[PDB]
Amino acid sequence: KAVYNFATM
Amino acid sequence: IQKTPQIQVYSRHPPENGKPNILNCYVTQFHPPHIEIQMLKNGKKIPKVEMSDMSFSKDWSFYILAHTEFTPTETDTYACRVKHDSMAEPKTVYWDRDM
Amino acid sequence: GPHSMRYFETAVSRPGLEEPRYISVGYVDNKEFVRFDSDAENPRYEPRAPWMEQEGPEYWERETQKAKGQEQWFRVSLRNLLGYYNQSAGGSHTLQQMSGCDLGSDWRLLRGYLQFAYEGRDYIALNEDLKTWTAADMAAQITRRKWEQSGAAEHYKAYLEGECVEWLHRYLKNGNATLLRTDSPKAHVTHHPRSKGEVTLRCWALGFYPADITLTWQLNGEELTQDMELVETRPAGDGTFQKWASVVVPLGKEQNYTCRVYHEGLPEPLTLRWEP
Repeated sequence: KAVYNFATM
Repeated sequence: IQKTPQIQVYSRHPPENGKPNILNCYVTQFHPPHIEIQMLKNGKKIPKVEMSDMSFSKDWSFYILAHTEFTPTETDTYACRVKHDSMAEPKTVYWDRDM
Repeated sequence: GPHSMRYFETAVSRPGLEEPRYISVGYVDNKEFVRFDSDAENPRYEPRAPWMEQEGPEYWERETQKAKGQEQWFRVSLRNLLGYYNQSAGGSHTLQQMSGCDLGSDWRLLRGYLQFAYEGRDYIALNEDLKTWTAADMAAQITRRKWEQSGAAEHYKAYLEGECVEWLHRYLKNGNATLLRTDSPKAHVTHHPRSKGEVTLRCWALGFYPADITLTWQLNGEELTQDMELVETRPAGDGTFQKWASVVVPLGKEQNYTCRVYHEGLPEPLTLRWEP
């Protein structure tokens, strides 16, 4: 199950 | 910044003349991921070369396995030629059956 | 008997191309099992091991939407990074991500991983505590402050301690026959004459999995850094791997030399030498 990212860089 | 590809050319199975086999060209440790790889028989591009998908190692560098069917002989020579932005000119390495 | 899962993600922008190519690859115990690629006609996460076809269409629809989200996240981040490093238009750029978990042989979480690279170089990474960030670059400080202020670390920590572990457990049950096994190396020594009164002894190891292996040469006691030649471990292309190591030796005194092969499939290290 893949991660989903939080704030953009 | 550019990391130059390291190249090995070798067969899947123990080479025996007259016996079908698979020639590999393993290209590792390069950046950026854009790269051209050709496998050569007697100087000339081999037409139907299989190419694995883009992958990267835990040091971030990219790697690829190119391969093709071939039947080794006494007389023919095989090689792999890589073009990459890390090098002004292409790099060729020759298949050596003892390595 | 330890275990691991990783997702390796890459986005690449190229000079005139409309938008970046995004690729994600998932690994269980360092073997590929899923893959998404935005260049496909119908971009979707796809099975890459036979054991994954057990998953119903809701698994694939959800992971695919996640991938499309990641694609957009990488696109915006790439844009932001260009401004952070005062890079202009007309070059090629790369953003990469590794993330995942390591489990002990008791199936408990050993360690969580979350790291990014830009242009193939460390940009920012979640420290082992899953609470603080390491970022070396002055330009990366901007991201560090942004992520510290939004509580990003809490979000990734919940994934790494929760889902990552939970779904890895589920994957290890589903693929229990495929990736439990190892293949032992079969080894032999070849002889190769050279420059008068000297020869090279080449110790081969073939057909092994996983790739981790050590070949040493010994002069009846000590090892040999003294021009031991070798090659990097290489894939045979059938799921197994190959390696050799060699050493220059006097002709006639070749049986004073022994090659040892260390591999996690072996019950003990192999010992070997040249045999006419």
